[PDB]
Amino acid sequence: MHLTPEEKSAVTALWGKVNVDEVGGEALGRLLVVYPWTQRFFESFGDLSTPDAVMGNPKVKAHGKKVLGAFSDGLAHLDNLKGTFATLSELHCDKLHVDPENFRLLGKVLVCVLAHHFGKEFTPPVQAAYQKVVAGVANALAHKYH
Amino acid sequence: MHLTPEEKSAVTALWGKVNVDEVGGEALGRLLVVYPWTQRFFESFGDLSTPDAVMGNPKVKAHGKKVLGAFSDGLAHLDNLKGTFATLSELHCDKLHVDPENFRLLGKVLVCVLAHHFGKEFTPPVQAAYQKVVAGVANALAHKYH
Amino acid sequence: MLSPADKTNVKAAWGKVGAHAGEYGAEALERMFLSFPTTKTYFPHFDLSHGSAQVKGHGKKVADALTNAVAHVDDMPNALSALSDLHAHKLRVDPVNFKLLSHCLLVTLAAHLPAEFTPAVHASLDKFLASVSTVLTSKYR
Amino acid sequence: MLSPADKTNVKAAWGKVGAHAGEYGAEALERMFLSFPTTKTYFPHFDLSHGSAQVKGHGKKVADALTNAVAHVDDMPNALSALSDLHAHKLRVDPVNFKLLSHCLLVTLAAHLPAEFTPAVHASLDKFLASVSTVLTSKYR
Ligand code: HEM
Ligand code: HEM
Ligand code: HEM
Ligand code: HEM
Repeated sequence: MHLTPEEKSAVTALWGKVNVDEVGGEALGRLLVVYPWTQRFFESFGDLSTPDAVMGNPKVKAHGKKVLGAFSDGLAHLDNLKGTFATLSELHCDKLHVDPENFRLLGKVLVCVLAHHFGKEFTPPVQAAYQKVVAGVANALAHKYH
Repeated sequence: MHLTPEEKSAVTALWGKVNVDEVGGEALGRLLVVYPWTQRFFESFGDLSTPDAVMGNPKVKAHGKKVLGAFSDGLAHLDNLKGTFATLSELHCDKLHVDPENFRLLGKVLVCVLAHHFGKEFTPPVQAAYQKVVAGVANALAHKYH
Repeated sequence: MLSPADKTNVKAAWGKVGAHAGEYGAEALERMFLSFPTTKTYFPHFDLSHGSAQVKGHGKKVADALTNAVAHVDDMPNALSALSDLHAHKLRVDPVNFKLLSHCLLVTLAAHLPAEFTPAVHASLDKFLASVSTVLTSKYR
Repeated sequence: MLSPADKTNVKAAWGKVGAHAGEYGAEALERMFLSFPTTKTYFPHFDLSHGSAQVKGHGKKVADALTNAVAHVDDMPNALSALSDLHAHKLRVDPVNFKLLSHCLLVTLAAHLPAEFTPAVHASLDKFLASVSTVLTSKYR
C-alpha cells in the first residue's frame, strides 16, 4: 500500500488516540444497525432486535474488539497489507463465506465513527488518508477469494 | 495482470476473430444508447437522439474504431497494462476529464457485444477471462487520475 | 421508469425466451459464479460444478420469478412481495450482487437471441432488470 | 423506504444543522474532492482550492436543496423535479458519484453533530441520502 510519509504520519497519530475496544464495539454495532443484512453472520449472538440491543450486546462488542484489534495491528504493516492479511483472507472466503462487500461497508462505518469520535480533528486530508487505508485493507482481505 | 494459461488462450483465440472496426462501432454506440448520460463527452458528434441515429452515426463508428484499436494493442501487453496505458490515462484525466466509471460501463457493454456476435462460442469460462481483462484495462486507464 | 416502449420490448424478448427460460437462468448463474467468484459465498451448500442439478433447479426458480415479473410488469412490488421479504430478512444478499446477476442474464440473452437483442431492446432489458433488483432490495432497511 | 421514524430523525438532525447547512455543504464537497479525486472530473471549470468562492457557493446550493427535500420528505420527487431534470439532461453525472457525496455529507454531519449522531439517526440519514440520490437519478434513462 502506497501512502506518502505525511499521510502515514496522520494515520498513526490519530490511531494512537483510539480506544480500540470501544471503537471496535461501536463500529461493528453501527454496521449491524445501519446495514442490517450484515446480521446474517451473527444469529448466534442473540438479541439484535433493536439498535439499543445491538449496541449493548456483549457478543457484538467482543467481536468488534477482535476485528479492530486485527485492523490495528495491520496499521503497523501498511507496506505489506496483502501478505499481512493473506491467511485471514483465506479464512473469510473458504470457511466463513463472507462477501467482501461487507469489508467495504465496515470501512465506511469506521470512517463515520472516527469522524464522530474526533470531530474537527478528523480533517478532510486526514479523512482522505484513512479512506486509502480502509480501501487497502478491504482489498487485502478480498485478495485470496476464489 | 495475471491470467491462467487457459484464460489467456481463451482471450487471444477469440480476439483473432474480432473485426475491431465493426465491434468497436457497435460497442461505443450501445454504450451511448444504453447509458445515455455517457453522451456528455460527445456533443460534437452530431445526432445521437435515437438508437438508430446513434448506431449509424459515422463519428461514433470512427471513434469506436479508435478506442477498440487501442484496447486491442493492450491485449498484446497483458503482462503490463498499467505501463501500456499510462499516457492515455493521463490524457483522459487531465485533458478529457472523463470519469473512469465510464471505462467500466464500456467494459460491460463490450462483453454483451461479444456475446451477441459470437453466441454459444462465448462460453461462461471465456466470458470470465474477458471480465478479468476488461477490469484490468479499466483499472489501467484510471491509474494516473489525480 | 419503464416506458410503454420498454414494456413492449421486454415482453417481446421474454416471449422469445419461452420454454428455455429455465435453461437460460441456469446459464446466467454459471456465468455469474465463474466471472464474479465472490457471489459463490452465498451458496456454500451447493455443488457449483458445471451441470449441477442444484444450479439448474435454482436457475428455473429465478427464471420463473422473472416470468412472473414480466407478466405483472405494471404491478411488480406486489407480485414479488414474498421474494422481497425473503431476500431482505432471511437470505440477506448484499444489494451489489443483484447488478452482477443482472449483467450475466443480459449476456445470456445476448448469446441466445441474435436477432432480438438490438440496442433498443438491450437498453429496455437493462432497465427492466434494474427495476426488478430495486424491488427485491426495497425492504432491506 | 423512509419510515415515519426515519423522517422524524432526519428533521431533528437537519433542524440542528440549521444555519450551518451551507458551510457543511462546502465541507462535504472538499472532503469528496480530496478522498475521491475522480469526482473532480465534473468540476474542471471550478477553482477547487480550499475556501474558494465557487465551492462555498456550490455548497450552499447543495445544502439548500437538501433543506427543501427535508421539508418535503413525503413528496420528494415533486420537490426535486427541476434538479432531477438538470442532472439527467444536462449535467449527466454518473450515478455512482452520488454515493460518494452522500458518504462525505454523512462524515461531515458526524464531525459536527456529536450529540445527535446516534446509531439510529445515522441509519436514517444514510437512508435519506440514498433516497435523495435515487430521485435525482430517476430520469436518467
Ligand atoms: C477490517 C475487516 C475485518 C477484519 C480485520 C476481520 C478480522 C477477523 C478476525 C481476526 C477473526 C478471527 C478468526 C479466528 O478466530 O482465527 C474474524 C472472524 C470472523 N469475522 Fe472477520 N474481520 C473483518 C471484517 C468482517 C466483517 C465485515 C464481517 C461480517 C459482517 C466479518 C465476519 C466474521 C465472522 C463471522 C467471524 C467468525 C467469528 C467466530 O467464529 O466467533 N468479518 N474476523
Ligand atoms: C478501453 C477504454 C478506452 C480506450 C482504450 C480509449 C482510447 C482513446 C484514444 C486512443 C483516444 C484518442 C486520443 C487522441 O486523438 O490523441 C481517445 C479519445 C477520447 N476518448 Fe477514450 N478510450 C476508452 C474509453 C473511453 C470512454 C468510455 C469514454 C467516454 C464515455 C471516452 C471518451 C473519449 C473522448 C471524449 C475522446 C476524445 C475524442 C475527440 O477528440 O473528440 N473514452 N480514447
Ligand atoms: C433477479 C434477481 C433474483 C431473483 C429473481 C431471485 C429469485 C429467487 C428465488 C425465486 C428464490 C427461491 C425462493 C423459494 O424457494 O421460493 C431465490 C433464492 C435464493 N436467492 Fe435469489 N434471486 C435473485 C438474485 C439473487 C442474487 C443476486 C443472489 C446471490 C448472489 C441470490 C441468492 C439467493 C439464495 C442464496 C437463495 C436460496 C437458495 C436455496 O438455498 O435454495 N439471489 N432467489
Ligand atoms: C445529494 C446530491 C446532490 C444534490 C442535492 C445536488 C444539487 C445540485 C444543485 C442544487 C445544483 C445547482 C443548480 C442550479 O442552481 O442551477 C447542482 C449543480 C451541479 N451538480 Fe449536483 N447535486 C448533488 C450531487 C452531485 C454529484 C454527485 C455531482 C458530481 C460529483 C454533482 C455535480 C454537479 C455539477 C457539476 C453542477 C454544476 C456546477 C456549476 O457549474 O455551477 N452533483 N447540484
